[PDB]
Amino acid sequence: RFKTNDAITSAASIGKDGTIYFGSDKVYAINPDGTEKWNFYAGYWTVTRPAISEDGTIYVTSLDGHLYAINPDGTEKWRFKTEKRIESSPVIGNTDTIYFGSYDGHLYAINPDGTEKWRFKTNDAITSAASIGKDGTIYFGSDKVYAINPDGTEKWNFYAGYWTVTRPAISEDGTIYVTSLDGHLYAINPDGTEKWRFKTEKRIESSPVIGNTDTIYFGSYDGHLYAINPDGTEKWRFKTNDAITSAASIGKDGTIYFGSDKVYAINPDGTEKWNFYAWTVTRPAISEDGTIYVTSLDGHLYAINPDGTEKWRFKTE
Repeated sequence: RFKTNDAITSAASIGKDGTIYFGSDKVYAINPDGTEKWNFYAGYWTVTRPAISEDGTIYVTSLDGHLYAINPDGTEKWRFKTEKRIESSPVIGNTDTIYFGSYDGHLYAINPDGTEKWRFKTNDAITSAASIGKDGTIYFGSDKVYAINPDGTEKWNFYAGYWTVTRPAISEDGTIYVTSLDGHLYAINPDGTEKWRFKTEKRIESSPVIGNTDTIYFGSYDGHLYAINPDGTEKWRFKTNDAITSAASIGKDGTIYFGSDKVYAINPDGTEKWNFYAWTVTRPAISEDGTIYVTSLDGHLYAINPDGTEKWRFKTE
């Protein structure tokens, strides 16, 4: 190991009423006008993006080892305990099951009532979030890419370089995309065989995202947002001055939003639509009315108009 930090601010996620939730020293719920709606203590620190259920429940994983289920009013619905820190963002899939990886080596599947559905054991900490395909298979990566059956048994695994810290994306045709620390974007067939691999010369910490006629986008440490055709060839790159460490988000018209040194908005064709100066910035969250929200690692939440101008800025301390 090494001297670590851990005190950073999470990406935002948006409720159905437009409430914006993120985690830091606490779990904040922020109104669309930038005023704090409420405040929730979820252990000593939260670095993970909240997941919002169709009934309004907000799920937060904490460095204190718990998955918290929080009601819309800010009260605790339940907490689910592990004995280790969670750096893996929770994902809801299949029929309201909540999935997250643990520093104890397990992928957890949690029922909506707060009870454990199953665990799947690996030999090292999982820090990355999971993804669920149309048949219910659960994919995540650590020392390998795992495909887990809905009953919690391993379906297959796949070696995509020495380690993976990102979230898989799953196309309509069932291809699983995994960005690896070895610099590759892997396309994996549903049976676990490699479809293709696309190479960069640097590490990737940006989870891939799919949009605009099945194009795959991901950020690189070489400073570029890459746009990859479904056949594994590069469509275009857009260059920024910093490493990109978080996933992009795709607006309704197909605009690609991401943060590195600035918040950037990019047309499907690779041309810059705008940028906005806002410490590194996390994955943008886009509301139904087109407002863009990003957090900065040092505890700011920014609301940005579709034209790229700031609307407001909420500060933690």
